[PDB]
Amino acid sequence: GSCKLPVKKATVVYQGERVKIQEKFKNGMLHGDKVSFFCKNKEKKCSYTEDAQCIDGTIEVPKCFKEHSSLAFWKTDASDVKPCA
Repeated sequence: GSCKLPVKKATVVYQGERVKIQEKFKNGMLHGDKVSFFCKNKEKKCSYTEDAQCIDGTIEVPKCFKEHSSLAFWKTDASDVKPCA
């Protein structure tokens, strides 16, 4: 079974490449599909990835994920921050 987009906007890693999930999966994800979302470590100010997989028509987004806000122009999206070591 197939999953609907779990979020509105996010850059994720799909098969090694960064894509906008809303663009690359504009028509849903297929079973087995796997992406990595980006989350922030706000103490070390670096980003880390958390994988999420479409399993029987459901894809659970990691709890640390935060949706992009166009209004928050002073905030850096997790994907744009230096990666955690």
